[PDB]
Amino acid sequence: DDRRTLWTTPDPSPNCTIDEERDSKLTLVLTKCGSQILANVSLLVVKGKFSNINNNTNPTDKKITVKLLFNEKGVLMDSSSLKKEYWNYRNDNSTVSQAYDNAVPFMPNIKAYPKPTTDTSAKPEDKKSAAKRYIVSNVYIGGLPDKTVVITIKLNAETESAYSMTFEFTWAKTFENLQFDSSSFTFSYIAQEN
Amino acid sequence: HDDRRTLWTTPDPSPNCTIDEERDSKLTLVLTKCGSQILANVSLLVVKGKFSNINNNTNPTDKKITVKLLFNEKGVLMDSSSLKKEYWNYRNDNSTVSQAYDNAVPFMPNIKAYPKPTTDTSAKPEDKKSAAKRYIVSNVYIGGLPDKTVVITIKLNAETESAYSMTFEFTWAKTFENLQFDSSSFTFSYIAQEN
Amino acid sequence: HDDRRTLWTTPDPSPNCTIDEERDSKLTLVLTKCGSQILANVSLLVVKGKFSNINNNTNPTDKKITVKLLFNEKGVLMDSSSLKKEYWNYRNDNSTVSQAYDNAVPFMPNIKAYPKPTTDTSAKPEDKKSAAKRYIVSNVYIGGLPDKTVVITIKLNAETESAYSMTFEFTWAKTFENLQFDSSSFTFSYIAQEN
Repeated sequence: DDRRTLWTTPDPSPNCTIDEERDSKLTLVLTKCGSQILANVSLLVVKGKFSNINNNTNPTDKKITVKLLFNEKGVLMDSSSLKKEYWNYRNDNSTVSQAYDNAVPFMPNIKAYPKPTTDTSAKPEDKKSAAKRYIVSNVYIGGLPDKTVVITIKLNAETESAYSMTFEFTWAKTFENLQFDSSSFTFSYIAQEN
Repeated sequence: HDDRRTLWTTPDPSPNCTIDEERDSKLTLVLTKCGSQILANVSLLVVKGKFSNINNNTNPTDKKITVKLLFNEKGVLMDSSSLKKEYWNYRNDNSTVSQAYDNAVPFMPNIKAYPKPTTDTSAKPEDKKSAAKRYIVSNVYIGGLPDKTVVITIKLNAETESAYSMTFEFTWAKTFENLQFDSSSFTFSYIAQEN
Repeated sequence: HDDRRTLWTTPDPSPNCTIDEERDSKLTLVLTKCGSQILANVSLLVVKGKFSNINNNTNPTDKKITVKLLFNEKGVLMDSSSLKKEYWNYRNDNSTVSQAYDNAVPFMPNIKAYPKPTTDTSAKPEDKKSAAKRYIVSNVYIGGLPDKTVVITIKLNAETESAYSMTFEFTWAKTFENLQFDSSSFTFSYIAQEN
C-alpha cells in the first residue's frame, strides 16, 4: 500500500474513452517526489477511429484529447476521459482496496497553475503566464522516429473542475492505417499540498 | 512547514530575473532533491523590456535569452546571477524560509559529473573530457503554441567566475512578431553534489 | 555511507562500455528510485575507435550506436551487456559500494508495464499489447550543439536473452564530419518492478 504513487495500473484494462466507451488504455503513473510530481504517460487506442488512423479517408482525424478533471479533494470526476475504478494509489501492481478520498498532494499547484481568469489588463507586465501550465514535446507512434506526434499537457485549464490535467496528441503527417500507440513520455509539475 | 528537499523561486514569483533591464522577467525554477539527482522544472515569463515583445522584423538579432545562476562553494546564489536572491530559497509552504540559506551544496551540479572547464588540450585524446554531458538541450514552446519552437540549452558548471553554475539559453530561428517570451515548462535532472 | 536508492556507473566513469572495440566509450547512467518510478539520466562519450571520430563522408553507413544493458531475474548486469560490471553498483559517495550487488529488482523495468515481447499469433485485436509503451524516443545533441541532432531510442525489456533489459540506440540522418560522439544528457523515467 503506497500513497506516494497515484496510477492507472501499469497494465490497465481499457480505461479511457476518446471516441467510443473504453476504446483506449491510458497508462498514467504520478509519483510524488516532494514539491514535484514525476509523471509518466503512454496511450494505446484498442478500438474505434484511433485504433486505425487513416488521414487519406479521414483527413480531420489528427487530434486525441484525454481529460482528467479533479474536484477539490483531487478525486477524478465522472466527466474525465479516464474511468475511476483503477485510478488509485498503488498496492503492488494494482490499486488499494477502496476508492481514495484525497489526492490533493498530487494535484497541479494552484499558485503555479491558477485556474484561468479573463483578466482585463493589456499591460504585458500584468500578464499571467499562458505557457507555464503547458508541457509540449514529441512522442512517436510505435516508437518509430518518423511517426511524430506533438504531446500537449495542460494543468488546471479546465473550467468545470478544481484541478485538471489534459493530454492532447496531434500530428501533421498523413498517417495510413496506423494504430495510435504513443512512446512513453516523462514530465514533472509543481505539486499542491494540503 | 519548512522543506530542505525543495530549493525554488516561489511557484508564483514577482519579477526576479534580469535579461535586458533589471527584473524584466519571472523565472519559475523548482529544484527537488531525489537523492543523487535533482529534478528541475523551469519556465520563464518576460514581463517588460525587449523580450516582453520580441519582433524579429524590427530586431532580427533578438533570437537569444541567457539566464545565468552562479553559485559559490556553499551553493549560495552570487549577485552577478540573472536570478535575484530575495525569494531564491528552501520551500516554506508556497513561499521561502524566513532567512537566506547559508548552504545548498546538495542541490549543486555534481563537480565530478560536470567539472569546471579547464584550459587543457594536452590530454591523451582518450582522456578527453565530455563537452556535452553538462548540457541538456530540448525544445520549449512560447505560449505552449506548437509552431513557436524555442531551443532550451541548459549548461552546468560551465561559468568560470563561480564554484557551480546553471545557465538557461533560449534560442529560436523563426521570425517572431510582437511575441511575449513565455516558455512552456521544461523538466530535466542532473547528478547532485553532496556536502 | 552507502545508498541503495541510487544504482549508477559512477558520475565520472573510466571507459566502461564496448560499442565497437573493448571499453571504447564512457556511459554515464544514473538510476534513482522515486518509489514506483526510476528517474534515469544518461550520457555517452566515445573515447576511441570509429565513433570517437565519426566521418559519414568516408563511412556513410556509420549512423547508429547501440548500448545494451541485459539483467537476470535478480537485476544483475549480464556479461553480454555493453556496460562493464566493475563500477555498475549502488552509490557510495561518488563511487560504488565495496561489494557487487546481489539484487536490483526494484530498479528493473516493470514486467507488467513492459512485458517481454511474445510471438503470439493469438490476437483478439483489442487485446493487442502496446508496441510503443516500452519506448522512450527523443533527441540529444552531440557537443550540445543544436545542429548535431541525434535520435535516442530507449527500449525496456525487449531483449529476448534476459529477464530485463534497457537499450540505448543513438541514430542520426545528417553527415557528421570528424565528430566525437558525445551526447547531451537525457532524463527519462520508467515504471519500477518490485521484489
